[PDB]
Amino acid sequence: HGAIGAKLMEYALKVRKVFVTGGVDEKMAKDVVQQLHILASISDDPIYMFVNSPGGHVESGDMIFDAIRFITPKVIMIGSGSVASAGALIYAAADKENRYSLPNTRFLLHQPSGGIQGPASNIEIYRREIVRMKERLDRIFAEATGQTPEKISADTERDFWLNAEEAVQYGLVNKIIVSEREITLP
Amino acid sequence: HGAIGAKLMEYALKVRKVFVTGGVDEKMAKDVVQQLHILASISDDPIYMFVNSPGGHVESGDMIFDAIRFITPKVIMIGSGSVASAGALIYAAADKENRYSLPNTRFLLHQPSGGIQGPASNIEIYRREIVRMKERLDRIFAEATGQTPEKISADTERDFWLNAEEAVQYGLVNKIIVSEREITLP
Amino acid sequence: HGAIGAKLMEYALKVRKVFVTGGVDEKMAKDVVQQLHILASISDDPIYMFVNSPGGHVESGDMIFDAIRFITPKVIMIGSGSVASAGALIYAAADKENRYSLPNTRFLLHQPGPASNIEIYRREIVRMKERLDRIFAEATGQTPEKISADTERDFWLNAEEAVQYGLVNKIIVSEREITLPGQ
Amino acid sequence: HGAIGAKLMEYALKVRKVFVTGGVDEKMAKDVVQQLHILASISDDPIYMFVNSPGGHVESGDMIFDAIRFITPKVIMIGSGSVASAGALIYAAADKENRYSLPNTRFLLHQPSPASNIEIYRREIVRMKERLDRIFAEATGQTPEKISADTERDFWLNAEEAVQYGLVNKIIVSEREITLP
Amino acid sequence: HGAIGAKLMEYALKVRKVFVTGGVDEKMAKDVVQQLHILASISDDPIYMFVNSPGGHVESGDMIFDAIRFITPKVIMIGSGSVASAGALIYAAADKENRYSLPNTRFLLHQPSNIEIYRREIVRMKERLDRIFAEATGQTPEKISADTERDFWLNAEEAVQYGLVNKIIVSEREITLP
Amino acid sequence: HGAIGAKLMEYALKVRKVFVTGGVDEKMAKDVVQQLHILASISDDPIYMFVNSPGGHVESGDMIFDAIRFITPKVIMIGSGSVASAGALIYAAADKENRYSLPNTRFLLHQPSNIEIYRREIVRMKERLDRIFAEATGQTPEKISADTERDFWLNAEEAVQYGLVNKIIVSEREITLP
Amino acid sequence: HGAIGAKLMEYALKVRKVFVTGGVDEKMAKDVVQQLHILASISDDPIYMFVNSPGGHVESGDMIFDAIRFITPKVIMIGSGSVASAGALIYAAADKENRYSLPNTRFLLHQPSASNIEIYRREIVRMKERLDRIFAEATGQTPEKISADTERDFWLNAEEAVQYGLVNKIIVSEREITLP
Repeated sequence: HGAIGAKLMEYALKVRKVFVTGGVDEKMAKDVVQQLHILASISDDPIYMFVNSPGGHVESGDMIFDAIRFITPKVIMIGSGSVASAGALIYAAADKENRYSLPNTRFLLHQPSGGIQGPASNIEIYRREIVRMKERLDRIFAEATGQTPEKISADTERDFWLNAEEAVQYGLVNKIIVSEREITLP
Repeated sequence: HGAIGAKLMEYALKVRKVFVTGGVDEKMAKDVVQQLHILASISDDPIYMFVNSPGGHVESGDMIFDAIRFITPKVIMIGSGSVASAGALIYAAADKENRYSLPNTRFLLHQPSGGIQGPASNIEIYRREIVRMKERLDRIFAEATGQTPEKISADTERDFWLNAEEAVQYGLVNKIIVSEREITLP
Repeated sequence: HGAIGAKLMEYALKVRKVFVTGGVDEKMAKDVVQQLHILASISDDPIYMFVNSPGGHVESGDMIFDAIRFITPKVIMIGSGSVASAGALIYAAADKENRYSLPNTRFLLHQPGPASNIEIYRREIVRMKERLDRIFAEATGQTPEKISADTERDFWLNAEEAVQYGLVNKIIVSEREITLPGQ
Repeated sequence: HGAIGAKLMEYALKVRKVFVTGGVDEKMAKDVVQQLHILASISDDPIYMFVNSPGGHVESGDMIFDAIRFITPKVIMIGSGSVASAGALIYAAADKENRYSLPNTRFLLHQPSPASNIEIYRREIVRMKERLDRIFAEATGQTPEKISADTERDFWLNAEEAVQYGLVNKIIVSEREITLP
Repeated sequence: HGAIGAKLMEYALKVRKVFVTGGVDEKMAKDVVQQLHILASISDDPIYMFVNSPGGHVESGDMIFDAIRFITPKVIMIGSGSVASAGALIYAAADKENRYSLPNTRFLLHQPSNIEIYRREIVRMKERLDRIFAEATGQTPEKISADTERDFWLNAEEAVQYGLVNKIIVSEREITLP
Repeated sequence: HGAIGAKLMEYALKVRKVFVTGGVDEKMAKDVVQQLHILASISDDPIYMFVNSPGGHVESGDMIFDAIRFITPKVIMIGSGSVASAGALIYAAADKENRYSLPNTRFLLHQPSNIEIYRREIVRMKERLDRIFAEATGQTPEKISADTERDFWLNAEEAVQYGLVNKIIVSEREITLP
Repeated sequence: HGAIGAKLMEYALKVRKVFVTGGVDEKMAKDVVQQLHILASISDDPIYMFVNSPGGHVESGDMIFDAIRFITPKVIMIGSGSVASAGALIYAAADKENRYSLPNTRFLLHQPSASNIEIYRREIVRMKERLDRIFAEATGQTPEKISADTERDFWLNAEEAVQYGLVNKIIVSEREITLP
């Protein structure tokens, strides 16, 4: 399937569309980041990103988030199906006015804390990274939604899901759409 | 066999034909969704979709359904053989006037819902998704056929099959054809 | 060997030749159906299909059958070696005047959980057998009842018997012996 | 090695040369049959086939034989090394005047070979031997009975004996010695 | 996925971007060294190198370091995620004015890991690395050596204060070409 | 490595160069035979063949030998490293005037139903090889047969005296086209 | 990963650069020798070879050495990091005036090494004597001086390698290369 995927990749790049489908792992993040940088070098025109993901590696979500924020082109974010954990972090990288959702999309902002591994010598090092990461994520979603970090931290549990209309009221989604014609470019 | 599939993919894309054959899985959905978006960026001309599928993952059929609805080009839907479950969901995405069938095609609207897997903490969440999905599927097929959601729900059990003529009377199929010359484009 | 097959695929498409060789499975059906539709989008010119198959999945044969009938180009059907079961179903999709065979080709027609679900599965097999009886009746001019009586065992035909039965129109050894529809 | 074989295939097609090397199996037959048909659709010009094979599956040799006979271009047959069993069946598909051999080539015409369907297997074995005898009879100018009497497991022909037998037209050492029809 | 990786690498080269992602191994050194030399043969225009690496083989980092220093184009270094060990050696090859980091990047310096001769070779490599990082940061070799005895982690702001990172950025628009 | 080898093969064909490296097996024989026939269809110009092989299957070498003799272009034979067994048979297909060697090359002439008939075929093959090398070197078949009973190694200068190698060279400029 | 290497080789061929990076093995030698012959067929223009190798296969270095000597284009040799064993033999194939080194480069010129043992012995002697003469000719030292140094592992830094005759010039920029 590599040959088919490579061919679809090439065509998707030519039409400035990026797909984040399924679990976010290092292989996807590596491909998505390069795609974004390639597209940004080709033109400043918008890039369309389609997200339908149940979660994945947070460092992989972080890489995509950082690349979206880094490049000059605006990323038009279309969420569908489930947008959970690493997928929701990715979704939040786009500017508010460019965040769309289909009517049936469900959003989960909680990020799994992950597992520790390594020497016990450096447990203090592990502690501060846990605190730092939670505080970073709270600020990201607070800034993305207009909520306070405390509200984000309080609201964000393992089972706090938002449907598309709830995500609009919460500040995560700008507009619910069913057709690409309903997108308004900046 | 990747090289053959990639070459046939390239040619099929150039003639705006998409094939949904066999079980609808995540791998099929990723490819089909990208094909549809690629074709829509190239032009607004119609896309031909050929469906012959005994079922599959409802979430994968749902992704293709959403993409058909999202893009601007009209999808010309030709059903052959068996059009069941996830394949019938895909079939129903096209506008009524663009839904064709071969004489021997059999349609099953029932969607199997089994296969739930995950933490026990998410037991309540799984309950509501089952209810929400059944209600969405009833309304999708009601809008596609002109039946009420209650009539769809009453009728569409595991053993409720429609032949091509019954599917036309039911509102699912617009025209039974044996030749591509019998298609009338919108 | 994928790269070699892919390049031979590309050249065969350019000369409008499709090869159905070996067991008919879902993988072949996916490829042959795509090839037929690609060729039909390119032009209405005839398509040459070479069939040498010992059998396979009937539903996969059905997909190829339906595609042959659906597209506008006429499919010129050349049978070699064995034309059996799913392969004979594919062969029967072409118009009679376009059904050729080599002299040595042999043709074979043959019938394709709990106690409740086997009963429903039975009714599906009966449905499939009766549809196949009618397809071959229409292709040969025999009655469905005759097809059904002959096909409850392994009914093998040599090329000359296949001509007499109505399945094969003309026995040939050279492509020069093909007459395209309308000359 | 797929990429190498595919690039050489493309070049070989452009110069109308087909190679039948090693054991004749289903994969070789599929490739060779397609090449022959592609070349025939491109032009009626001759096709050069180089055969060096110890044998293989007869259905595969038969497929190549049938394709050689079916297409319009004449196949120029150059045999080297060992041309045995399925390989000899392929070689015999070309017209006599187009069958060449290198000096060291050895030819073997002998072809090797559910309880319910035992009667069917028997009849196919008889049917196949009879087709092979007549194929080689026509190709050589011998009678089918003479082919049948002579061809056994250890009946090898050298190039000079194969010329005398009617199998080979001319022994050559250079491609310049080929005469096209 | 080789076909996908090959296609993206090619498009990235055409826009003069090099990705150093994941573990630094011999295969990466082979590829990155070639990419750098290919880009240098095409023009003297800057090259953008994106580094996110949790570590790897120091000798392979060294090959990339030497190539960065040798070619004529300036390498613009953008660190993100982790810039550790061999990856930090690669990062330090760029001129200070061209070393950028995202705010969340963390940096790790650490000493590399008959018997006497191998010792003398390890010491030589440790001494070479101390001086490389001393010259890159403005710290003394003794400070580099003392800090790197064990795993010395720096966040982006600490890395700026240390001399490893010149400027913290979130946008490519905050890069200035030299 | 298929993609790299396929790339290098393509460029080598465009310059009429064929590389015979490593074990001589059926796959290599098929490729080399096709390459030679492709080059012969394109033009009658010379073909350069580079042989460095530790051995392999004699029938696979025999196919390459036959093709070299059959095609119209002259094959210019350059031996290096090891030219052994199947590789030596290939080497011997070229005309004497076109057999070159590097100074360090070593050459090895290695000999290959019923048990009786399998014997007679091996004897048939051995005798054919004796005559091939006899004609290529100017030695008698009996001398060849006796020398190849064991593992008969020759250095490049011994190979010249033996008649297998015509000229020892270090530069391609020392090649004279016939 | 074959595709990545294949694409980079294509680009490297166009800019006449050949890489000997990492361990010298047989698969590397096969590719480099062919590349050199392809580049030689394209033009007589110089070829740049970048050598940064800690060692490798004894016979594979010779293949590259022989090909460098065989082709007509002059090979511009740039040694970096460690140039040891097979890498040093390859390095020595270039003309003296075309042998460059980075300031930190280290060079090691010493090469590591059933019935008839006598044949095995004489080839070990043959190889050591072959190598002594190659490095003697490449540096201007005597074979006996070379032979004395190659008893164990005798390392040279860039400045030591220049005085020894192995390296012509230490450079830091490609602009410092002077074509012949």
